[PDB]
Amino acid sequence: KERGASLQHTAPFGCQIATNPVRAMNCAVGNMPISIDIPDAAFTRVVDA
Amino acid sequence: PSLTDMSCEVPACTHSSDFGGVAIIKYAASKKGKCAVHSMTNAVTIREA
Repeated sequence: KERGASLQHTAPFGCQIATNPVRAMNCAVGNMPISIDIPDAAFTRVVDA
Repeated sequence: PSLTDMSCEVPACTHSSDFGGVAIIKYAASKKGKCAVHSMTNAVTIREA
């Protein structure tokens, strides 16, 4: 009766909270580095453009 | 054949030691035929004769 608000309602950064498993989703905090290894076949030669 | 009004541009160049550069040369030919191609410097080797 006295639980109060759940984390999906109180969490910072707009976090969505779910269980089974316990998850914090889509928290808009920080940066995410991405490294992509692109095969030579994916590129078009300058002279062919 | 005699060529006039020639101009040269190089869309890309890499000194890869494997013909990594490509030159595009615009020309106005007096008539249809074949022309020899030669580099005037030892610094640059051209694959097409």
